[PDB]
Amino acid sequence: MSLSLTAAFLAGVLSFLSPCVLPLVPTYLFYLGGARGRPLFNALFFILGFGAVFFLLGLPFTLLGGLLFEHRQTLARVGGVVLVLFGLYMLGLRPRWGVSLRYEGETSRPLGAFLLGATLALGWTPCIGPILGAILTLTAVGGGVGFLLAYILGLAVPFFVVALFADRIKGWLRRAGRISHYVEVLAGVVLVLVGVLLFTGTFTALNTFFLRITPEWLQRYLPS
Repeated sequence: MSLSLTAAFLAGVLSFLSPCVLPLVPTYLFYLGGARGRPLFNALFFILGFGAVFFLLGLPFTLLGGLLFEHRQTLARVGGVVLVLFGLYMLGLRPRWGVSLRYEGETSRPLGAFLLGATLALGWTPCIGPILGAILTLTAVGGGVGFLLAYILGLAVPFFVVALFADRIKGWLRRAGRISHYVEVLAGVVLVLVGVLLFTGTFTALNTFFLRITPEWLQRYLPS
């Protein structure tokens, strides 16, 4: 009689409107790498990959709850370093000011796709850290196998809808013009701004600013 999918559904929508996630960002880079052009296979692959990691890493989370009694805030610092490094590369600047010519590459297109995948796996979002950490305390006293599946399925729904709608939008992307290039760098700038404001902001008004992005029309739609 209880539907855990409801929570996962609302959570999925929150992640979509969350400036710390924004699936449209990685997708814009994935499509920028060319890849193959198969959203169904790309989604299924990401779903399986993410699910496998969430399960394999979810297992030790039972014993990892005992480590929470100590302190591992130093793990949040690593995320900031990665964000800074990514921001520097996003600026289009190279660390080695001595690039030669007549280099090799060939299949450099799938490299951006594979790298972006590993990026989302290694690049942990500190904004979702406390939120995920709160789930460990719940899985330590019980668990939530169906909950994990509901979370993945919840994100699968919008992904499938977007994948199908992207078919008609694909013809528009090439018809638009140079406008698609404006939003390309725009999202990147905001991403770096939020990332740097979170690292240097820490526990401040920045944590409360996340409530300014959350639509009040969704909060007023709660029966409880």
